[PDB]
Amino acid sequence: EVVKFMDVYQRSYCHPIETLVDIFQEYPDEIEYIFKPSCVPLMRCGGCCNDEGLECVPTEESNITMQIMRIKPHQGQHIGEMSFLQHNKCECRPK
Amino acid sequence: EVVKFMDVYQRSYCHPIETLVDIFQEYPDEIEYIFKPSCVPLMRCGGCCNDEGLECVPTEESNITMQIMRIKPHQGQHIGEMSFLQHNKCECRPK
Amino acid sequence: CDIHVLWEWKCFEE
Repeated sequence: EVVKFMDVYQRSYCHPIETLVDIFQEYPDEIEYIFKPSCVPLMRCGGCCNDEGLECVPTEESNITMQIMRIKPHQGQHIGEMSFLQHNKCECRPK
Repeated sequence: EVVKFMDVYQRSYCHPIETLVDIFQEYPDEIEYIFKPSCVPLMRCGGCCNDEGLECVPTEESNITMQIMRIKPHQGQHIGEMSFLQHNKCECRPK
Repeated sequence: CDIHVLWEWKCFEE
């Protein structure tokens, strides 16, 4: 009925979380394209720190490669591999 | 070592997803105060639709109540119930 | 394959 404080606190605190990201944000030199899907699920730091003086930042990263459909003018539909950055570890640090 | 197309497409498609939301983002009029945690995990529609002319919107919503701390300088610590909007069902609909 | 509904593979071949 009510989410208890320590549960809310632990679940909200800075950590890698599945985040839906637009592919254009990750591939800015490809904004001429239409992608399918147009967004991908990525592990990315999220949540809050104990202070307005701290920010939640990645401290360990890796890549993941996904099959994405891509089309642009004067091209037909292609499927290709696109790599994305994931966050494996996050920490709270001064801004 | 490559995520297959149909798996990325299904995982990215419009659906309720756990989202970490800043309590001020929900309640800008509360920005004078300090909350602990300062963000809460909420189910919110996320992901992408088959066409940038559709948008992922909720078709079922509910309130969730959480135990949150709030305080002001040179003041007692408060703990209390705070309610937030969650999204229970999402669909792709014209913008 | 309605544009407003999650698609199966067949859709992406049309």
